[PDB]
Amino acid sequence: MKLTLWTYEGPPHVGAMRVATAMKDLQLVLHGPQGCTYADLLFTMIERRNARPPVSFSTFEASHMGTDTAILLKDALAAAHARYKPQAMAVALTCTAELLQDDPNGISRALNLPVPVVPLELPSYSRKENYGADETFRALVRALAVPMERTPEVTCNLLGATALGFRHRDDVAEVTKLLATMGIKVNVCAPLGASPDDLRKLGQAHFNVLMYPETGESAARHLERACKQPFTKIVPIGVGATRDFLAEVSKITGLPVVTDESTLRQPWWSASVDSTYLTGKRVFIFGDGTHVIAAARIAAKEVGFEVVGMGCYNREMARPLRTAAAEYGLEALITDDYLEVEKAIEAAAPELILGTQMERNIAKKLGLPCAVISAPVHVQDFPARYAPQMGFEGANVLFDTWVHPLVMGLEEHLLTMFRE
Amino acid sequence: MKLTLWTYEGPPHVGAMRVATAMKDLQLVLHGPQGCTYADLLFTMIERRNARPPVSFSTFEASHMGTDTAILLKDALAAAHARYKPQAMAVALTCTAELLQDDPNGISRALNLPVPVVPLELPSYSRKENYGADETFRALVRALAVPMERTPEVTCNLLGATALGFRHRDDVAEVTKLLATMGIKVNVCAPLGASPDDLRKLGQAHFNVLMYPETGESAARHLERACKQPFTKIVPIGVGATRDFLAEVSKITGLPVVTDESTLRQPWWSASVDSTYLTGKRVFIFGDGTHVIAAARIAAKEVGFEVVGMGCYNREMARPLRTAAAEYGLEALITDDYLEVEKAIEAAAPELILGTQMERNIAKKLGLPCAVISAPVHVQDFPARYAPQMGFEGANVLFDTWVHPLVMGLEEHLLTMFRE
Amino acid sequence: TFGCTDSPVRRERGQKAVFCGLTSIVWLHRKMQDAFFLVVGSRTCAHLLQAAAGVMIFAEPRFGTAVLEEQDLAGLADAHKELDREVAKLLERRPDIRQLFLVGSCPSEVLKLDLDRAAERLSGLHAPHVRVYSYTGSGLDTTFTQGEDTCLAAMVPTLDTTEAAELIVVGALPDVVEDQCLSLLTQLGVGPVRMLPARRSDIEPAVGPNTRFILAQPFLGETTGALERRGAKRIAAPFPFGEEGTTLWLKAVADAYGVSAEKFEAVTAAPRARAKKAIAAHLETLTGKSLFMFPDSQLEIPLARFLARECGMKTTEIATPFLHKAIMAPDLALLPSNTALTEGQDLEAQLDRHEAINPDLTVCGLGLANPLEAKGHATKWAIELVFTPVHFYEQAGDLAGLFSRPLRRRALLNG
Amino acid sequence: TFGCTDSPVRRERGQKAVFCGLTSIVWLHRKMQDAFFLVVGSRTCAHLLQAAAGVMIFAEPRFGTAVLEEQDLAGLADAHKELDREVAKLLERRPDIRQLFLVGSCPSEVLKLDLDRAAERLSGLHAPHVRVYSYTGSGLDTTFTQGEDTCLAAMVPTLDTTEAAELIVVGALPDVVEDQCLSLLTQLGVGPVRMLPARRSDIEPAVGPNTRFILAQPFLGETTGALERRGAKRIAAPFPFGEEGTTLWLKAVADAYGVSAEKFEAVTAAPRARAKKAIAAHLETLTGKSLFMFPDSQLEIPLARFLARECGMKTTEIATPFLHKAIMAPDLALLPSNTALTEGQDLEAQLDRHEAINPDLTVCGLGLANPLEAKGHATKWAIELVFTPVHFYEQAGDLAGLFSRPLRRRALLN
Ligand code: SF4
Ligand code: SF4
Repeated sequence: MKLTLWTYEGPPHVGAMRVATAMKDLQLVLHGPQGCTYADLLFTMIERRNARPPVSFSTFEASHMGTDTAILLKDALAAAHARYKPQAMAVALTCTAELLQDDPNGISRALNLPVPVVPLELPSYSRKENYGADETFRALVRALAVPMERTPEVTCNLLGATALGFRHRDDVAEVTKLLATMGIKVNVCAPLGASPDDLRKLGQAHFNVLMYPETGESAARHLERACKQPFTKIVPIGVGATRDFLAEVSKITGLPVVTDESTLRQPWWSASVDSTYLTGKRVFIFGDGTHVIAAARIAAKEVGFEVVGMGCYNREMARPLRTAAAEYGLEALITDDYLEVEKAIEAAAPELILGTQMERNIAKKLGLPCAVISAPVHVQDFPARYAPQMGFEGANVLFDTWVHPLVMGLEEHLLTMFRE
Repeated sequence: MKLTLWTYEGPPHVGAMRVATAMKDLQLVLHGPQGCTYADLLFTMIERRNARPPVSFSTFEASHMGTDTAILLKDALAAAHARYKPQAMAVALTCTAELLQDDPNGISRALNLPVPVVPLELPSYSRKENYGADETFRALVRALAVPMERTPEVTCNLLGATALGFRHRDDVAEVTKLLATMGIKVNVCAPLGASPDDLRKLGQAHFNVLMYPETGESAARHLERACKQPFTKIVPIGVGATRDFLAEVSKITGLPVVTDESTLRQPWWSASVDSTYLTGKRVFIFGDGTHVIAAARIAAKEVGFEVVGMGCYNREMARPLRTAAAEYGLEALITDDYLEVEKAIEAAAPELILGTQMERNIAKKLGLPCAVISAPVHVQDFPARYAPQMGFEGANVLFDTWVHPLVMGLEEHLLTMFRE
Repeated sequence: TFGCTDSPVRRERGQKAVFCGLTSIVWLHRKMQDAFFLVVGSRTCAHLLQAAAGVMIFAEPRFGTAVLEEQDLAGLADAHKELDREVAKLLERRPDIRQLFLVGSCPSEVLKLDLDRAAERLSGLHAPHVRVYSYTGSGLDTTFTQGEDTCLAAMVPTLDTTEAAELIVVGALPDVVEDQCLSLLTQLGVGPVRMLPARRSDIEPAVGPNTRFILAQPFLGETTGALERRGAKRIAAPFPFGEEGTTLWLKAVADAYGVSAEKFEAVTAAPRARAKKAIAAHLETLTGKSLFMFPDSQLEIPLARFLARECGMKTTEIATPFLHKAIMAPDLALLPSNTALTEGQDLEAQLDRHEAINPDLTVCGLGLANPLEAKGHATKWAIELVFTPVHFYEQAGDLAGLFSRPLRRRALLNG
Repeated sequence: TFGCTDSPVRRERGQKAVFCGLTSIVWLHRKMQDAFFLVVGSRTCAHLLQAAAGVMIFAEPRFGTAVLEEQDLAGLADAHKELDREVAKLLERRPDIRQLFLVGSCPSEVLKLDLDRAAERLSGLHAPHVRVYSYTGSGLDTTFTQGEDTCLAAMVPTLDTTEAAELIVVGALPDVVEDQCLSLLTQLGVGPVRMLPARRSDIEPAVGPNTRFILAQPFLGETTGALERRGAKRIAAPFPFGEEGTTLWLKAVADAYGVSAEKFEAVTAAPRARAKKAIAAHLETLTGKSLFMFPDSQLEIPLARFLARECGMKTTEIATPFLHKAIMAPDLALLPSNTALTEGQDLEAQLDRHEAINPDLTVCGLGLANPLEAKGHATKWAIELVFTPVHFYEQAGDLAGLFSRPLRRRALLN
């Protein structure tokens, strides 16, 4: 038993929901209690979606104890198929259903539908959202990807992008265009904006761009054997990170690194004279594993901050972090307790925090500038405007986002200082 | 004499400076006192430029009275030519020099350089920055534009964009894009990113796209005679505004209106359910003439605010405004006194103000949500990230910009209400 | 054209899109200043509360969830030891808390983890500074606002006993409203009147054989049940929504307490006019419009009753998560006859009914509203209507407001 | 290797990139709590103050400009009625003001509109609740920090008269620093000691035949001239920048007031070590680096004197808007001999002398700083050094710091 107010991650079935929603023509059935369909809200309000999530529930209640429950998941799967007619489906258990007898494999097998139905292993008492996302996607790729002959031209897949993904939309956009600048067109971006039909056509692309380790690295791994596909290990957030990502791609493809840097304004901005008081402002960095490693290289090497703290809430990424953190003379902080994060930030005593909605809130409490660099995030951070993190325009966005809270801080200090 | 703290506009020579800098291979010589070169600072800091403004000064002081002054402007023009070798030049008086006898025509005539040197009339006691911008640009076009045979394909110019222009960079970008979607490529964008060489090649484009009335409508007018060029009268800020602008263009070129609406997210955003409480929140709008007329259509017809005040500092645009304002059942407020703006906002009692760095500060003083929609503006509003106002992506920016202060306003009310 | 008592209610089961009773905590905690609601459940439970509390989560709310970990599943004797010491740790970390509620979840119940002994033991260990109760909010037992009921009802058996005949108004209300309510009841001449729940735990109303109580809220079946079992007798009344609602509501207490139409008209006169006028502003946009309501809160009947009667809307299908026949009787009397009633739901059946119905306005949950807006149906998300002040006279306009606005906005967004 | 008294200073004319004396109002309105600085000038003047005051403009600063309108050009009699009304308006609509400075612009002076008599006249009308002075900030007459000088010198002829032998510290200072200065000077045994300008008008130093005074700031040519004319004797000293500066500055006062070399060494001891140490932190990135300074503040020479001696920097060309032979003497004597000196400038000539020199660090104005960074030179923008606390001991660290920071940043980005 852990006393819990804030959580950084949902339970694993959200991660499932998050992958199923990313896809088109795909139905997910969750065995779970009535009243437990709340996650709708996240996809329809926070992401701002126009159709209902492609997710259905068996919606059992108190007066349904007895093997009554297996039969309910059956008719849930039945109904979902009859009604929507999806190229494939996938089935799993909510945390409550995990404590019940009914088996997602056995009921799926018995009933026996026309299309593939994938049963998912979601340990909802030991794992979380991000795992859910990865497994669910591992399992879909594992079931649907087959060896194939490579495209005539050079192509790749974008692995990892999802529903409720923090700037996923626009990162896909921005990566597509920086690949296109090197002659490389995209095969299939998945899970996001992909059908099961498309998931079979995976084999034919030379390499995989692993966009988000946290959401599609298992799938990247599985594809390493299945169709002998090498995934990119360097995630392109920041300029240096992007250059190295492009060089890594040149290494994978043989192709010469071509860049369209005509709109890249961050290096000059940060090189500018108004940027000089940024020099070694102490920043504390918290968030999802991938964005913290990215932020810190920008912070120290592209903006000239002193990274004074570094950590993440997802266990899954603790070693990539602990490694990187050391490089900055720092001991990573792996925690999902925000009360810990609050303790760390007070200890580090930074002048700027970069984190999640929670850190924005701690920062508010402590009267410190702050920017948001990672999920979980509210509606604010699924903007209508174009706002990637990755690549060049992404590097612009990041510089503007992070510098603002600080400029405002100065303007606040000054104005009150001279009020009296 | 009018007691003046804040000014919305510089003296006309900044307007000159503003047009000179927008161009390449053009030198401007200002007859003016030593110490009066401060304007560099705007172009170097606010706009963030990498070379010094192509602007030089005669830099006379106290011990220079006597016709010693004409001689100084002579050798200023001489030195500037010798040193930089620009395709053409332009010469003007700062306000101090306007009260002296040396005349910019007679000295430029006498000296007689290889390239054209354009003398400018800048009534610095009657007029302001915006006029300065227009006249200087009128004068340059009037001296350099000549009739010409139309391009084989359909082309147009972008008239009005300048240095220190609020979102001019990205607006040029965004408009080029939406023209190219209709088959129409751009001939020469001027003053911004244009040389004198380019200003001669104006005649060969079918029509002029007047981007900013305030900064290049004189030039638009003069080109209406010169090479019988019709300028677009509808400025594309907002979706409706942009659609009508595109229709206006189809009317001018014959060509079918084609739109790439795949990234246009504003309509759905405001159509969505969390946009419901936006309905008829009282907004006061102030700023440069053009951005206020644009804002108000969006405000009332695309976002569902109640426009509760409307006005501008730019007397040049008072009629365009007074007309539009009436259509909202409102009496335009034409003032350059910010103390009037403060009174009007208090009388109107809006829930949201949209205006200038000044209005931002009035808003702050009154604890009211606020967005910036118009110059004058500080460094924060010459962003690294892509941020146009015009066209589709522009419409997305505007929606995010304007809603944010409000959603934060609620978040702040709620959190303190809850504290309790 | 106005009566529904003999209408057959579609008793419906199937796939559901509702909130469990846990959600209710999010709004209860506010009214009961002295209390902490400690859910015993899974991370699903925690994440739910998070989603439902939006921004409030950052305001040190006084609720939280003891999230069942993997080693709590087997060995269910640790369960009590684990909780015991997780509770003390919390009761040290916020000493101001006086009522602790062990709110039970689906997980907690599948494990037949008996919260009731736990509630009783902890009460001893932590006496007499903090008294700890227990009730269910598990999706299995409870839909959305039923969580207030199960809570209040659990508190009722332990209230101090009494002789006197005083009014208890049942249902947590926005504070402001509660006062307007107090005020009018006084001016009618109704000596001592209390709220259940109270603002603090030291001023909990006593109950006895002579106590009368009235419902501020439709979803209070069990609490009614428990109060009756203490010998206190209910007062029937249509729920105070609109001028007609509020009036009859007052009228019902007036009658039972022997108050002259004289004192009634002279008290009730001023405020009834206020209301009728404020409401009138919305008639334009609202009269003639057809209304469909999915189940969420049990508030859909009396709200539909106000919307059709005082706003002149046409009721299509009104749907409620549960339908207490006896309690809902006055409002059903006033509801238009042509009205299909649904207890419970089979989402898909319902969505299919509504598709071929095509109503004007559609009242629903947040996971439906947008999908439905993208289809061209106007929506008015329902959750708002629990927490916004909407009862009684002063809020009548604002209430109607809440349903005009979405339609106002729809027109506005195309001419 | 250390001495510059006989160096020929390049007395230079031509195209200029400097601020007029108006800018000084910014900066010094803050120190004088009681005062309002009302420029009579054009919208150029208004817009300049705006640019210079950045965000301060929103803080209801106590300055503003009566902007000359078209109808004030002809003729020069309407002008005054007009002004009076604008001034009267200003004085009723903030009664706190007690001294009103008519600050003079280029335009007003080209219009020959006599602010001297106006100030004389307004004093009557609005006496005795407000004293109204007048001085010049016009670019013709004045460069940046000169604005303070002209002002302070206008205040002098009017100060109360006295006999007593008090010390006067002339120069506006960050309040912080003001107290540090005051404190050291007090525990040294030197009472009493006043500041010019004072924080309020009712506590203005009085001046007499036995008054001694010292300059906190190198840009006070006229104010010395004026204090001298009322019988007050300057105390020469290098300016207090760095540990050495602050020491000699103290030393010079302590000499002239006959303090023991022992009460001095006891009082000054702790602070001086605290400083040499703070400076140590910067020694690493700073030693060896070549410095260039364009003209702006008149603080170029003493700061350059500080950076070379205490931070081991090579001086190349140190340029100044005005060079006072008598005042700059003690600093010039401690400035390295290898040093080129410029008074005034020809912007374009300098830019050539500079490009050919390729200095490590360049100290310059905001209009020049980025185009020099994009062109490859590290810069430190000058205006900072006027408003940031930098004088005396406790501020020496931060001072060195202001100069290391940019070089540190330039390394850090490659
Ligand atoms: S109590 Fe039941 S309905 Fe509520 S979150 Fe837990 S499992 Fe879902
Ligand atoms: S230099 Fe002269 S004209 Fe220019 S702003 Fe200064 S006082 Fe005014």
